[PDB]
Amino acid sequence: GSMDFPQHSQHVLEQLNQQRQLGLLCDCTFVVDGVHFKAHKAVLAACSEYFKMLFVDQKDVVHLDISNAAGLGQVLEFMYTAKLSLSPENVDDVLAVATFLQMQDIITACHALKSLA
Amino acid sequence: GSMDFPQHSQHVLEQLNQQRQLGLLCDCTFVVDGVHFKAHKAVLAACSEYFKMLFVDQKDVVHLDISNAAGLGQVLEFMYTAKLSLSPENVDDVLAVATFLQMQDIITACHALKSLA
Ligand SMILES: [Zn+2]
Ligand SMILES: [Zn+2]
Ligand SMILES: [Zn+2]
Ligand SMILES: [Zn+2]
Ligand SMILES: [Zn+2]
Ligand SMILES: [Zn+2]
Repeated sequence: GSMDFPQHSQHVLEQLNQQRQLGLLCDCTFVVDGVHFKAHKAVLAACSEYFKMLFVDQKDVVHLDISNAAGLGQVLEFMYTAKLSLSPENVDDVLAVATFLQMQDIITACHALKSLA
Repeated sequence: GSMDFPQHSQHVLEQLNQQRQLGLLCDCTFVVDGVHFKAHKAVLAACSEYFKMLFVDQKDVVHLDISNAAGLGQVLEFMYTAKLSLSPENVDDVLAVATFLQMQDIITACHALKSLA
């Protein structure tokens, strides 16, 4: 029937991050404050409806350059690590951009932390 | 600082499998008994050192067509879902091929079913 799905997905993700840090099989460039960072098209799409829509047919969606977004640097790291780097100064910014990106794990993570503070 | 959100792994692989279902951002074809199944190079590479190696330099990997390997029809589904159909009758074919593919998760599964004895 099945094996352990949370354990398996973890190993797969940890492997996709290792591929990234080595430029291995990366097929796009994710821009952050002007800076290029290699990434897997499939993974950005897996994380965000916005990126999904962008590779399928970009002409059809909102032309918003989020390259300079406050919190965006934290969002790319999360995608591949499932680790979020929040601080009292950056919670709102990360939340705002993840809400735009439609990334629910981060939305509820930030909401969770905000509720405690 | 850093907070772990491990459910996000399950989100990435679930969506990667959704992408495979709808024919999206797949860049390679996994062959079983001559049959073409669409997949992501990055997912296959993440799960198997054999596949990782095959997309890097196909010309200097052993010249063995494993399309007809007994148990290979078990592998692709597992990579995306962790779903696995082991049985007394098929454990060894799966193990044998899981070994060639360097897949520890599937090897461990096979050994566990074989322990019922
Ligand atoms: Zn696994
Ligand atoms: Zn640039
Ligand atoms: Zn269109
Ligand atoms: Zn600071
Ligand atoms: Zn997520
Ligand atoms: Zn063929």
